[PDB]
Amino acid sequence: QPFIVLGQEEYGEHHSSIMHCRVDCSGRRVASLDVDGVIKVWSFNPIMQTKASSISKSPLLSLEWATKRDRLLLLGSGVGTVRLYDTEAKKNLCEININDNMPRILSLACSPNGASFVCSAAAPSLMNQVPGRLLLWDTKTMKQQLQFSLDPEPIAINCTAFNHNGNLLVTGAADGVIRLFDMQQHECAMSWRAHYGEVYSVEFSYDENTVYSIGEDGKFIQWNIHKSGLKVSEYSLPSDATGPFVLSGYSGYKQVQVPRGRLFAFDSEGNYMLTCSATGGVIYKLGGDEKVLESCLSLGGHRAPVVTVDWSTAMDCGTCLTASMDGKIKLTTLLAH
Ligand SMILES: CN1C(=O)[C@H](c2c(-c3ccc(Cl)cc3)[nH]c3c2c(=O)[nH]c(=O)n3C)c2ccccc21
Repeated sequence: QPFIVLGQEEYGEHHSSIMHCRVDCSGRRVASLDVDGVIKVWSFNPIMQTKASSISKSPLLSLEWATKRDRLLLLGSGVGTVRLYDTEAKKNLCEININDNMPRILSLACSPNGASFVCSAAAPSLMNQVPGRLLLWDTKTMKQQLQFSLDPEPIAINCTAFNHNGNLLVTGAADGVIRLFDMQQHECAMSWRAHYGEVYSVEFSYDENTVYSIGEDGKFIQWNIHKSGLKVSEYSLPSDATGPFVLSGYSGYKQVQVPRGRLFAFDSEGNYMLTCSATGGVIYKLGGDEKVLESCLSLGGHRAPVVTVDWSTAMDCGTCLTASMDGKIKLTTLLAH
């Protein structure tokens, strides 16, 4: 018992499989998006209530909360647009086109200091092994500054994360390569082949000596950020951590979701890691070299596959989100004991 579970609640306002659910930077709000393009904004403390609900005419692929104006949400389309939405005022502030050669805005990341964001923009799926770009923007003007070259070739980038100061950005791509960018020099500091297949999620460790990745080969790997492609540790997660996520129903009919949202999330200090499973969130203790890393807590509560997760700390309380293919989002409240 590294945690006491104080409760588990269900947010059930979505009627379709969940794509993304992220807690805002104040830790008091959720933005959630499903595969029908329904975006919902809601609070959960002390109870669940919906602040806003909109159906996007445009398909939506990505979503990211702003870091300093914490009421602002970025939404990335499948039609080569980034919209800026004010959740307090319930209206779009602007919508910007990139070029239409690459309509799929697969990832958004806001810099900690609030001055910039990055998005990835990818060509249409055929294999996701298609060209893509990585764009740097100015938040205040909502104008593109610059685009990072990708070696050896343009490639779809699935996942982005900044470090604590925002001087580093780590990315994972469809060609299985992680690229770490120096955001002051605006160059690739480091890159290495991380996975056989796509990279789905990436993150800096709390101490920022390592980065974590998870990819299509089912592996969770920790990399030495000081030496390119030197593994620190490596585990085969259960296959239901990385999908593909399937919901059948006897009919010959099934729904299939490939990873799109975050597949892992962490507690405030990066000692624990939440992952997906068929039946709910599964948490592992990080740090240590047990040959088989073992579950320390199973959050349970899902009757359909969990496809993305989040974890945030606020008022010294942990809140875990688990989202499944039936639309349901479980909110589990964790106290560090
Ligand atoms: C009304 N409005 C905003 O609040 C917003 C804005 C931002 C901002 C944009 C995106 C993200 Cl992810 C975070 C922050 N930063 C801003 C402003 C702003 O208006 N004025 C400023 O001085 N700063 C520093 C913005 C852009 C474009 C048109 C309207 C707005």
